[PDB]
Amino acid sequence: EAAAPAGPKEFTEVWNKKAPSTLIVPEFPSNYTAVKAVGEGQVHGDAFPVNFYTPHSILSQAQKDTVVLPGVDGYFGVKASHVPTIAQLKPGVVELHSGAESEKFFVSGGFAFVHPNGVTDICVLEAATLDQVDPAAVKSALAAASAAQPTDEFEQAANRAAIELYSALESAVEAKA
Amino acid sequence: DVFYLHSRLLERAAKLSKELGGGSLTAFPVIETQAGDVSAYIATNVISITDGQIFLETELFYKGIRPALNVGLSVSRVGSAAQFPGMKQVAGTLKLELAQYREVAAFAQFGSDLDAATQYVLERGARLTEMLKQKQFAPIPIERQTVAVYAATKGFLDKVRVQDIVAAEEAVISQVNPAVFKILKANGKITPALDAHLKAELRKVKLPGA
Amino acid sequence: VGLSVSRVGSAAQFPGMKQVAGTLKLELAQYREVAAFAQFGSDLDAATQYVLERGARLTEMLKQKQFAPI
Amino acid sequence: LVPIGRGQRELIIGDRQTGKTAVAIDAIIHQKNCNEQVPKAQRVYCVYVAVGQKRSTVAQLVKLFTQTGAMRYTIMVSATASDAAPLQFLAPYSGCAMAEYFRDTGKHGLIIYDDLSKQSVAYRQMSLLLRRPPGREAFPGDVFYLHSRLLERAAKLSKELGGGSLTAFPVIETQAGDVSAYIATNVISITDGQIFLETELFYKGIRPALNVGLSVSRVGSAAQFPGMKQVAGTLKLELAQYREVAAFAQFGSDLDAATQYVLERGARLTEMLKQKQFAPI
Amino acid sequence: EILVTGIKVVDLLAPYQRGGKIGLFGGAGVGKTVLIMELINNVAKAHGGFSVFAGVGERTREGNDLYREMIESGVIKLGAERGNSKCTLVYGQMNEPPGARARVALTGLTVAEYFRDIEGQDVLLFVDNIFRFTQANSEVSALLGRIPSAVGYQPTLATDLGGLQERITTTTKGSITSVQAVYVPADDLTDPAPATTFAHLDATTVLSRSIAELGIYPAVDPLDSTSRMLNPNVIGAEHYNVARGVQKVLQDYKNLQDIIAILGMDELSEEDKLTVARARKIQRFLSQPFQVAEVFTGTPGKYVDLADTISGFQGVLTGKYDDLPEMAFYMVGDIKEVKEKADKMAKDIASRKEADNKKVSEELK
Amino acid sequence: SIAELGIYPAVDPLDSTSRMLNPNVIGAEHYNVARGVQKVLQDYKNLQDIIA
Amino acid sequence: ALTGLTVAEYFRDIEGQDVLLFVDNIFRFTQANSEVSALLGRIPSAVGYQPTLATDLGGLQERITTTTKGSITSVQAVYVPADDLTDPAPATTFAHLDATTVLSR
Amino acid sequence: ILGMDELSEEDKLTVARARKIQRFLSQPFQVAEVFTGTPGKYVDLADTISGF
Amino acid sequence: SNQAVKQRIRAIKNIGKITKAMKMVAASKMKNAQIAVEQSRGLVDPFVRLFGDFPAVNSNKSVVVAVTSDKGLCGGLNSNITKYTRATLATTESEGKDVVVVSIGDKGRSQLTRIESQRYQLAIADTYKVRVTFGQASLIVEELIKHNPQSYQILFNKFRSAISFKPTVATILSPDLLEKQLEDVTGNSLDAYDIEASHERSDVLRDLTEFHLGVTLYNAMLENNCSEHASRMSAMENSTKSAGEMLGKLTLDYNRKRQATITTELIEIIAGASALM
Ligand SMILES: Nc1ncnc2c1ncn2[C@@H]1O[C@H](COP(=O)(O)OP(=O)(O)OP(=O)(O)O)[C@@H](O)[C@H]1O
Ligand SMILES: Nc1ncnc2c1ncn2[C@@H]1O[C@H](COP(=O)(O)OP(=O)(O)O)[C@@H](O)[C@H]1O
Ligand SMILES: [Mg+2]
Ligand SMILES: [Mg+2]
Repeated sequence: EAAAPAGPKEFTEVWNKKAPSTLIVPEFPSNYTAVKAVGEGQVHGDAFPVNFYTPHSILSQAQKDTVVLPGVDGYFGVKASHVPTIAQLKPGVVELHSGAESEKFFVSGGFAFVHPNGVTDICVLEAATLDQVDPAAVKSALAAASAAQPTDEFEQAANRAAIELYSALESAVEAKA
Repeated sequence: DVFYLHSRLLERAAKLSKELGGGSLTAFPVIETQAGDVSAYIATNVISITDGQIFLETELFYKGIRPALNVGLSVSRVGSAAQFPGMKQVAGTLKLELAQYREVAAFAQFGSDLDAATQYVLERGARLTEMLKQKQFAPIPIERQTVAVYAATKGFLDKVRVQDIVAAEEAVISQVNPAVFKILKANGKITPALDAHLKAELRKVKLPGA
Repeated sequence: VGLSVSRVGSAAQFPGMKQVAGTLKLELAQYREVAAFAQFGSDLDAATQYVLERGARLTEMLKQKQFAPI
Repeated sequence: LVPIGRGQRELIIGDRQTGKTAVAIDAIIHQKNCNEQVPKAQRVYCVYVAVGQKRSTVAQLVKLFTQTGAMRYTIMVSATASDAAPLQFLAPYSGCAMAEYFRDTGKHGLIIYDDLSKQSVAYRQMSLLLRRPPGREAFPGDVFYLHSRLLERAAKLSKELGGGSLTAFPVIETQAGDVSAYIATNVISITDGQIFLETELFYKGIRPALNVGLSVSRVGSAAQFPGMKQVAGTLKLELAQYREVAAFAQFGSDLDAATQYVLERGARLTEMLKQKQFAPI
Repeated sequence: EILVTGIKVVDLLAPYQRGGKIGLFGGAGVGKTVLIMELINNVAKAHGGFSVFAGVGERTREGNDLYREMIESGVIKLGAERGNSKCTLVYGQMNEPPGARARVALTGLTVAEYFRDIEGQDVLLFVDNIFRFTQANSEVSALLGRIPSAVGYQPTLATDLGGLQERITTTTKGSITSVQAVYVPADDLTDPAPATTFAHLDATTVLSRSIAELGIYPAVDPLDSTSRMLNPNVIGAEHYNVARGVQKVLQDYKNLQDIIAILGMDELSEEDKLTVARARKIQRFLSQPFQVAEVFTGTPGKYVDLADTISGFQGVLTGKYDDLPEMAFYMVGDIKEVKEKADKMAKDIASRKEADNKKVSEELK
Repeated sequence: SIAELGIYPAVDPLDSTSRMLNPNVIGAEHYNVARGVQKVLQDYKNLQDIIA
Repeated sequence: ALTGLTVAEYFRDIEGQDVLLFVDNIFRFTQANSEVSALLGRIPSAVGYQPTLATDLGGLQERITTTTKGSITSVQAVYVPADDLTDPAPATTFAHLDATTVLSR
Repeated sequence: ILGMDELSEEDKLTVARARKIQRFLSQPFQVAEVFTGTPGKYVDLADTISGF
Repeated sequence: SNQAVKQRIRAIKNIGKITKAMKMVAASKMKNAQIAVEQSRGLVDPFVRLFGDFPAVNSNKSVVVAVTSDKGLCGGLNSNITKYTRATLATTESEGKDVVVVSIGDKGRSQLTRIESQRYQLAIADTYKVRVTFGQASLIVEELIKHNPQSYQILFNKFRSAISFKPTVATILSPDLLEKQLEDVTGNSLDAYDIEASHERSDVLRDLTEFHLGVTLYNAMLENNCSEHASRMSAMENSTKSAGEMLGKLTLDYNRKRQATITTELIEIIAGASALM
């Protein structure tokens, strides 16, 4: 079950046997991140590091005290020494609390990993804050998505994704403080 | 007849035969050049008359390499195989390590990629260029000049970076035993007896780059 | 404008014109190295653009029709 | 590309060893091949005037003309480099007088003045030693008249005067492709066409090294083969499209892939116009 | 018929004719005296006839060098064996007044013409700087009351030179193989004394200054040197197609050098990179060491036969030697020796040091 | 250069100058078309440095 | 410019001073001496200056020196024709010049 | 091209040292003080070397 | 021949201002693409600490992607990773595996065919024309999962600074075709995590490595595009020097010809006058 002892350090030593000796080793994405998963530490009691990302932005990388994540089973919350978790998220609201103050991003879906060292790594595609969403045109397209269901089995899923996104978006503009 | 002006003049610089006394006269014409243009009229006339050239580059003179001897263009074919036998041993490597230094610096002066073999050449080439630059109105005897290039084409100077090589030379030529200049002068060349004696004196000189 | 000089200079300028043409010749001087880069309009630097557009505002100002002096 | 009618003076200009004689020799050799097939009235009798050349170079040409058989129609008027400067100045006019026998009696001539540029240097020698005051590059004033007197004798006569013709091929050597020289600019103004031969085209493989964008025939397609007047107009235009698309792909910036078709076909066409020496088609 | 010189760029691209006129064109320090002493070394010993060296307006030191080196070569024999000499020297060198330098080429031909006409045999005439004949008449012509011609020369330049050069020929009774050095003034090949000489020669070997500054010796311009022997009916089609193919890639490389200077080789097509790789290789392969230049370069000189020249450049054109680096081709004899030198280059990059001790440098032995 | 491209008559449109090219001589709808055509041909020559 | 030398040479040789001499545009000295050679029927040299260009300059510039009495120091303005430093009028002038002061905009 | 605070602190140490050398080569002139107000400064040679 | 040298100073002076315009065109494009390459660097970090980094695996099938530029005044950037392609495409083959070579960028199809033309199967170009987006990098990834390999190789230049561009190999294993098969040593490295998906762990890893493919592809063609502008900037600096060194040699050559034609026209005038006087 351990046929290939791979890794970044192993690739350097074997690549000096097949490539020319002029070329130095290519870099690897492990050489650019300092935070690991199994590396012990990185909790520091109350506030744990939350890396809330998008493809186009780094929306948070400082530490928070709790993260309300919109998992596909339901909304769960993460405290500091949470269990290791690979959580696929629904379209829902990621709530980043620091204490008394909390910032509420509505995300489109996309995973969230809690690593064994207590590092939370939320990984979504479009993460809009609810301040820049308007509650008018959400049901203007949801009423259209509640009407147009043909026998296209590819649009069977794409309309299902259209309905469940706006429906969670309907319910998460109503309860704002 | 401006060619004949100079050709009938410089032809009088000759080495006479032994029935005429064996006397000699060696000439150094000086030609000033406009903007480095060696293909001017009077410049190319005197190149066709004289036996070699000492080209003095303006760009090497602005970098502080003085005497600014353009090594790739300066020739002396009549004077070679008439030079110091000790200097002829050590300058064949000096002309060659400068021949590679110009050839390697022709390839990549800006940092595309630096080989470890070519950065030996730029480390040895900048060593020998700082070796050859000397200051004015203090000419060096040929035995102090052979030893100083012996200390540079070989090892004995790779410790100093590039800066204290001028100070390493008087660190070399004053700290070696001054008898080693007397045997090299009187033999003319570096005997194998003096060869490893001079390796021995060049290991007990204290170099300023440490 | 780069080659046309006046060794008398602005000591025989109309004052009032001397107030405003002193910065006209400067804004056109900066424009002249920035000119012939104006074919890069899709590719822009936005401070190089301000001297580029104002430099074209001023050369279009100095045009005249003949036999009607101002 | 640059076709030549009967009674037209055409310049062969180029640098040294670019093939100017080879264009001229192949015109002479080809007339022998054509004179065996035509009736007696339209046969071209060549005259080759060799001004200021080596005598060995001339003896190599009469050896080639005897071996090809072209010597039956060729007069070889030779003013070599050891001849007096009035013999080389006067040799174009003496060869043109021999060639004008055929023009004046209803037959067709072909005169080749190989290095009119060497005639002008021999005419400059006599002018400067007769103390005529010099002009540009020490040439006399009337050196335009030296060559326009000679080249205007190449004519196509009326049918009242026999209908004979004389076709001239002056040869001019330039120095570094410098057609702006004094004698070269005089003869470009005199002659009708111009066959400019290039050095960098010669070594690229394209020989006869004809600069197709600089080579003119002022008579044009009025006096060319009708079987090529309809074919080479396509060839003249496709080579004109070949030139600018080869200037940009010299850099290697981008490809249009529709200008790559005209770069492919004109490369066949440039390769089509190549020819071996001493084998006229 | 061809004259094999043992020089690669000569025998390939501009081959010399055995009874013809040969000109070496040069610009003050580019190497036309080393080349003309190499032709004395290669051609003039296997020729079997008499030689005449007319030194016209060159260095007197070089006249003493050739005279002394011919005595130790046995070409000149002194004393009672003088009749077994093969060379006669006529010297009008650059200390002479301009009347002596204007006529010493004529007395060098008269010695060569006697062996051609009366003795009826094959002569080698080597004229060092036939330009100095033209220049000495130009010093004189100002004082003969003549209006000067273009750049400042005599009005009679072409006929003065023509009357001398037309005597240097092969006739039906004997042969003169004439090699003449031609100086070009201020590196200007459009100067009327070089420009007039070009018509008088069967083979012109033009030596360039930029070729010499790249370290290539003999500094022959491959795209400016020309022979009349480069003809497929004279040298054969295998020789001719290699010479024309060598010139074609060197010309297309010259067309690229404007872009390679500005944009670099990174912007080339890889079809064009194969041109630059091959044309840099044959540019180095055209150079060779000389047996007369070993006394100042250290490298022993290589006579390369014509068959080894043709096959060697044909391999680089077809692509058989794209493996080897471009410095393996530099200053080597034939294609056997670029493989001998490439092996050494590879071997050296491995073994460079570990000479600490237990050599002969012990302080007591 | 106009003749080498095949435009015949090979008139340099910028270098050709007339004294009838005043607006009070040929009118404004001939003068502005001529000054407009010359402006587009002059701009193209300043871009043809960067196109080529 | 020789009238300017002679006034400065009195202060050097009789008054014994360290004199400044300003030859405003030494090129126009060259240019004027080149005209008087052309009017005297002399054949012009390379690019078109007088044949005596180095001795028309050197006759002036060698009177500007330090003697045992005093000194003349010359600050002379240099025009470079066609922005060509290898032109024979600045090239002959720059053989005499011991310093340059370049004023820039 | 890149920025002021882009490059190193030593390359900024030269820029701070050069800019107060480039300023310190200025000097008010005694003949210019009748129209500039600033008095003139004759600066001796030893004070120039030791100042720089 | 004094106009041929004057029209070359026409050429080199226009080139030396074209190439200085392209130097600062690429310099401003390097800075506004650095604000996109730093934001995108975050999302590649969780997938390399969840799935690790395993370049040298014995995959049965591989898709190797060398992402290059579209325009080519880059200065040997598109060739250095074509060189680094076969440096990793000969290295990781220890058993004779299938490899599909892909190139993003129009300068990749012209250089990967020169090495592997029998394994080159896809050509993505016209990528950087408007901008690089994740939906675009998703579609490029979905065309790469039509072929299903056991591993993916992405070859790109990591934009480190404006000077250094160290190239990267970023590897993505197929979800259990090798991915869990490399974690399961004396247990599993992935079994620490409690899966909160809808379906199985083998099914969420199918979702999770396509998302890991699209993320490290979006970063690759955004790291490479900002590495392209910063090598065109160093290339167009080296060509304005080369067009200033050439312009300086031409002006020395022009001044020599300018002086020589003034001497030549004057000697012609005096000779004609001395012949009359
Ligand atoms: N069409 C051709 N194909 C192949 N070789 C050619 C061709 N034309 C000429 N050559 C070769 O090129 C050399 C130069 O040719 P040619 O003698 O005709 O040039 P030229 O213009 O007469 O030169 P010059 O009169 O200056 O010596 C000749 O040796 C000839 O063998
Ligand atoms: N074939 C060669 N090999 C090595 N060096 C050469 C060669 N030809 C010329 N040189 C160098 O160039 C110089 C040119 O000298 P020479 O041949 O006498 O020049 P010229 O052409 O002016 O007579 C020589 O002294 C030599 O240093
Ligand atoms: Mg000819
Ligand atoms: Mg010589």
